Amino acid sequence: ELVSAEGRNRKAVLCQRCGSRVLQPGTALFSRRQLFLPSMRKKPDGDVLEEHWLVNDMFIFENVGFTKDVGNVKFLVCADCEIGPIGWHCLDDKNSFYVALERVSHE
Ligand SMILES: [Zn+2]
Repeated sequence: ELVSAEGRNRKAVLCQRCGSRVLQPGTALFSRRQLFLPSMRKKPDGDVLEEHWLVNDMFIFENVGFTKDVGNVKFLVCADCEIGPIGWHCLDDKNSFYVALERVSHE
């Protein structure tokens, strides 16, 4: 109901806390890569997730925030309410941004 025949997101991706629109439908690819994401918290413990929306560029995002670059890694957070991490990003791989399905909502 969420992944298309082409493997894209059939529905819009949004923040589960405030409803902020993170991604428009059909702009990301489903990915089963294992990534550890600290438990959801305010911007300033976790889970190894294996279901993500793979985004090619941060410009593709509708609304999204990034944490202070630490260890070549930046966590994605809701741009509006700032709760996260809803995603993950390794700076070495400029064109790979991941948004964990469990950490977001869909409409
Ligand atoms: Zn939010």
